[PDB]
Amino acid sequence: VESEFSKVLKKHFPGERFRSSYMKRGGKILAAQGEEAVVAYLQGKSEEEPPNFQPPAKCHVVTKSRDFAEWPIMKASEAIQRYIYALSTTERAACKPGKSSESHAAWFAATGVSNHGYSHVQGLNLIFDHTLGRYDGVLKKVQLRNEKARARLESINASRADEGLPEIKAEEEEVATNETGHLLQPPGINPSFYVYQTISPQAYRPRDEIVLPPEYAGYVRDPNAPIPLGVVRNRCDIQKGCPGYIPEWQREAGTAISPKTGKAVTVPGLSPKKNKRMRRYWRSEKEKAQDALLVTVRIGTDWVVIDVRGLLRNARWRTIAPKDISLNALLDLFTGDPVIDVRRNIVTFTYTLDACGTYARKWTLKGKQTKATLDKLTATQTVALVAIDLGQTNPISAGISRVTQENGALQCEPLDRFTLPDDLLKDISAYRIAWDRNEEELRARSVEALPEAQQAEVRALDGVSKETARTQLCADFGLDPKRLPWDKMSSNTTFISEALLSNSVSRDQVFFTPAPKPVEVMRKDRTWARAYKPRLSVEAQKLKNEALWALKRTSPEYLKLSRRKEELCRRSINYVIEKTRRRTQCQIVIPVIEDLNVRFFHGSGKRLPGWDNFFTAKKENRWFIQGLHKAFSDLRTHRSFYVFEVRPERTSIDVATHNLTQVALTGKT
RNA sequence: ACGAUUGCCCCUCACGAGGGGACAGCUGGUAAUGGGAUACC
DNA sequence: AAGGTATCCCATTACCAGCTTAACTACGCG
DNA sequence: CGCGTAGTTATCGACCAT
Repeated sequence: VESEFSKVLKKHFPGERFRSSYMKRGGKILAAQGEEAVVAYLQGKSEEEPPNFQPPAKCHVVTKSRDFAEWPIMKASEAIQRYIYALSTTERAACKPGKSSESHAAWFAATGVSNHGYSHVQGLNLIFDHTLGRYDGVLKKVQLRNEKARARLESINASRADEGLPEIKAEEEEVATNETGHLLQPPGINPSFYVYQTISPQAYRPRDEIVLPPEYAGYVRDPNAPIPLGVVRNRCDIQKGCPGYIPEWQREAGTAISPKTGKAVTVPGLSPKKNKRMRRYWRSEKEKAQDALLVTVRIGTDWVVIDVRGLLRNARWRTIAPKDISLNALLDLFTGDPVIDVRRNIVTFTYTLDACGTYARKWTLKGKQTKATLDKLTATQTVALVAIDLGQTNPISAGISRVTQENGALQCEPLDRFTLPDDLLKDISAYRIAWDRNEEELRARSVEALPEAQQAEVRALDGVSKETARTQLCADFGLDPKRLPWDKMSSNTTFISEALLSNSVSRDQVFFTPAPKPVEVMRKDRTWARAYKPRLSVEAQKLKNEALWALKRTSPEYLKLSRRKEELCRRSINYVIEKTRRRTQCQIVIPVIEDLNVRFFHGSGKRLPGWDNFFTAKKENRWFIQGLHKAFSDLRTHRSFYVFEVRPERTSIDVATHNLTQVALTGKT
């Protein structure tokens, strides 16, 4: 529904889009102080690109009064949500809870859902808007998909009409309702405590109802004082007893030998960095407790205390926090509406647009939108153009250019081609070894969860598995083991079959008729090993794999490795960005990446060819293509980078990056 | 002789600590992928 | 260019919806 | 009268290619 405010803005300010905060204030002035007084407010202050992004900052809950589920707001939110998601379409259209306290109570009575003693107009409006938003979102997404399919079919049908054969007439709308009007696959509830203004965090001051764990025994912190810096400036002055004492042998860089055991160990020494994070060490967990930044969030008779060291660290890293700063100043760097994660006890603050605001491009530019963007950015200054090509032998290959502009054209100086260093390649290898080791550790620890009898049964069979299959196969079909090469066995080789046919007993057991997913193919050696491995008893297998399932479900390791790979994918695009930026010596560097559809660029596991490695598990060899494609597409929004997804049409004319650049400088494929 | 308190990831360690790294994150509904076990032709 | 399929189990992602306030004013009460 | 708690009320503008 069109708004009156849009009219005055569109009528006076055609192309001067303003950020959300100015929009809110400007509407209030218009509604109160007449139509003419918003123009005087919005004439002075405008932005070319309004910061529409707030980075997140995460802290840790210290203690609560009772579990979040008990809290009335969490129960009221749960009761409201699961009632609205089970409505039909017609009931939802005629279900208006107003934004006032009076309409809230009218709603809770006309529908019969209860609020368990909690009514804050601001809090309820958040739950109501989010729930109505999710309900319409699960309907919007389907409708958008129907529109997109129709548009795509229609547009291709123009070419089909133009010179095509008789064309597809139509296709069927995909609905997102049930036959009775209800919502099929409706969204699930969200357990997010969306904090608001009347509840916003504020510096802890001691009230008797709030009682803290025994470590925070005396907590005093003047919220308006400047929180001191922890470390002394050169940490080699701390003496023996006090915590955080850097021993002598670790100050100087070099290599030396330990007293207990003799190994040559490189020590880099104290880091010669100017933005190095400082790590602090306390004598006990009580001294650590007295050095926290505690803030409270109170909503009623039940509170929650949060530790804000997380926001300080996240603020000192972006350098948006002076070296002396108070707790209240720290809190004013962020919005007063955190998002508590109740099932993980993590609170997510965000920065105010003033503290750290950037533009976030909604989409990566493609097709015919690169040349026109390059026409604009190059009118004034020169912009570097790093072209990235992903693969599996070489994770990234990069070619840096500097696309300058001559009158009515775009030049492209080729500047430098490089690949990511051996350090990042070692980390990719070490991540794949860690994954294999974890999998082997899990396997070896599922074995220990069996009783001693089945435990021995599995241990023995796994120990002799390959020998048993080899000897059983040779004896059954008479093949001599020495005559047949074993180590040169691959996934599709046919060495067993040729030895069989050289013996020529029959062709029945070997050739087979693959059911189409009529050609006849001799069954391969991987198939022979599988069909001849000694299977383990059905009861022992059920126990063993159930133990493995249990260990896997409650394993902290998979989160470690997924985070490890993600941070290694981002680390490998930051080197790329920093290298192009220090070489091209230009403010603006925009990566140009292939428009690869990542769904088919997943890798696979690999086993070294051989008979011994038919019965082992596949070493993990998945490709980082998906990781790095997302990391560049995330570079678009986090740091307002331009990104170019550009199809690499093949040509003769190092070749892969040139062609990405060549389809960038011109929209045509 | 200088520099950011918790947390998270990696590595070293004389267990005193040191070096490097990510920092847009939550939900939700679906869909794919990788791996593993088994059964059959 | 991995013979396919079918039951299960674990893990991770991708794609796409929803999200991630605050200025001003109004009472109740010590 | 000041301080703690809580109600009113403001806006959201979004691409290529099949």
